[PDB]
Amino acid sequence: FEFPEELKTKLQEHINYFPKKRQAILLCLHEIQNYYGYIPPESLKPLADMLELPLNHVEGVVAFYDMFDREDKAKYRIRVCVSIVCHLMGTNKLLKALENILGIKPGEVTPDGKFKIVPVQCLGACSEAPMFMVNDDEYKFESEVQLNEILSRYT
Amino acid sequence: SYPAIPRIYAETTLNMLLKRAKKPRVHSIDEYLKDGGYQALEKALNMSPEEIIDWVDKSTLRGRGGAGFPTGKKWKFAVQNPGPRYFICNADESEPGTFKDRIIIERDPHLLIEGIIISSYAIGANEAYIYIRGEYPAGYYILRDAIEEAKKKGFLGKNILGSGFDLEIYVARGAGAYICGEETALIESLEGKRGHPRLKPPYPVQKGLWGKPTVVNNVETIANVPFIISMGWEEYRYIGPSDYAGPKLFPVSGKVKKPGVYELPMNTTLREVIFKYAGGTLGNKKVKAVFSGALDCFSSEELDIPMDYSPLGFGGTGTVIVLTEEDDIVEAALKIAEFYEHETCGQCTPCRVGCYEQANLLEKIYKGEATEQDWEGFDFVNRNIQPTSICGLGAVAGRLIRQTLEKFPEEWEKYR
Ligand SMILES: Cc1cc2nc3c(=O)[nH]c(=O)nc-3n(C[C@H](O)[C@H](O)[C@H](O)COP(=O)(O)O)c2cc1C
Ligand code: SF4
Ligand code: FES
Ligand SMILES: [Cl-]
Ligand SMILES: [Cl-]
Ligand SMILES: [Cl-]
Ligand SMILES: [Cl-]
Ligand code: NA
Repeated sequence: FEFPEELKTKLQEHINYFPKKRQAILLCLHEIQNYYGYIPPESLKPLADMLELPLNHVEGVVAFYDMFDREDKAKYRIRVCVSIVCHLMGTNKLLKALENILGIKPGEVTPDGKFKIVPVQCLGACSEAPMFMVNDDEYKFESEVQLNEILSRYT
Repeated sequence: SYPAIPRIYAETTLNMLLKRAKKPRVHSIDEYLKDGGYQALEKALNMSPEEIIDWVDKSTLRGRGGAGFPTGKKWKFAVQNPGPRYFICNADESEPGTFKDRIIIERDPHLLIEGIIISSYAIGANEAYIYIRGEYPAGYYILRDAIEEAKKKGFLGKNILGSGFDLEIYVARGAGAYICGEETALIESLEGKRGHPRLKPPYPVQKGLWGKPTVVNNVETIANVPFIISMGWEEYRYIGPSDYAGPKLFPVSGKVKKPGVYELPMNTTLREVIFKYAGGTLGNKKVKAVFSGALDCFSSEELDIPMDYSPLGFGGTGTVIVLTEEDDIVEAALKIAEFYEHETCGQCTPCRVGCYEQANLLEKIYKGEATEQDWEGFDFVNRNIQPTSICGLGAVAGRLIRQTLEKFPEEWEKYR
């Protein structure tokens, strides 16, 4: 397996950034998920080499950290907060809208393979509950029509 | 241009930490300078490190990351150990209800940065790290840009303002583990490993990053340091009670009218936070309970306590989640149980199994599927998550839920 030049450039950048290469592991994994929509299993042996880490270490890191997905490819991840405050304020209303618009439930990927709904713990935006993200973007859920407009920005 | 972020409401009576961060926009370095910024750094660099530690000590500044440990003392303890030393800013803010640190990060990053440089000089660290949760991408990019701004202006790099002091600040991202907020797990993460808490001792201030003396401080704690240098410790001590001085950020959520962050003195009472500042309850409903994040549960009988770190004080991070009379405490307890289920790192058996079983059984209790033995089992498990635990998570995973059992016996009895 080979990283495309454009990705590999950014990975080497992260590796150069910290005083020790291994410290860049999460920046690298973040980068790989963004490029592919997930962490390809076959991506980890070349990563490890760039990191100068044993494959087993890199694999265990991927397993530990909840944001990294090794199974499902998805262009956009809709992280819906399922913690106390958002639950109080109306998480299930947001999930209902997502079901109406996308036809999928938490943990599922559209047959399109472009949206995955990812249930997450508190997003640190509780005053604006119910809260969700679309990849790096973060929003309060207000209404179905708003959610529609928001999701339409991602193609 | 940065990733979209919500507009969290903020209000202040002291106009210190939220002088700028009360407005929801990135305040870049020129606006920071125009507002008197980087004056404290200048003053600090004309002081000795030991003087800064003394001032911070005499300020009565306490950690705002949950444990309320005196900051000056932590610094003193660290510098008892030969350098090199590292300084770490903890920006993992992942506890339910807590959104106080991000508005500093995303709106007034130079306040934090100025704080980090002063704190780093104080303990003789030439290398600093911000560990920011992965779910704060905007915060990460804002901080990266701000650091480069400060570097351009000569507040970072070599020979900062001719002082002979060198500092670089690196920004690490988390990847979705609440346990990475715990200082040893954060350090494990920083070294590019799984966020497994280390057995203590040693404590980070002796052996931390690469086994070197390491000071970990919360975003909010560090954000106070410019004001201590600027005002002086005496004037800082006059803010709120001499006992627990300075501004504090209070992230207020739930069924209040005006949810947001409030900058208030810590002698403010809980009743004041909810009713005076946050505009009381939605629909003027009666307060049933206040969850201190995922740590404590205060009933409506405990509203006239101060928001300080005294024995009868609110304590914690000042996170205020307001439950009203219409809210089901068992349902709420389950959410808190669910949190701990999903965040235990699994290293310690009672934490591993306890966090799981507490949620599993509590869900059965709420669904009305629990047997008598399930109830007894839930009781036992709730009281037995802590044994053998090597971090604070195992020790507190059953705390809030237990308080709900004690303080709201009637509501639980219904489910029996
Ligand atoms: C489970 C757990 C999670 C924690 N999460 C955070 C966090 O998100 N932010 C933080 O600053 N401290 C957090 N802490 C506390 C830190 O370990 C540490 O007390 C603090 O960062 C020290 O800085 P301070 O003295 O300025 O508060 C956590 C502790 C535990 C046990
Ligand atoms: S107490 Fe729990 S969270 Fe802390 S190290 Fe042990 S298993 Fe992990
Ligand atoms: S509970 Fe959802 S953002 Fe905190
Ligand atoms: Cl190296
Ligand atoms: Cl999922
Ligand atoms: Cl000055
Ligand atoms: Cl401990
Ligand atoms: Na409910």
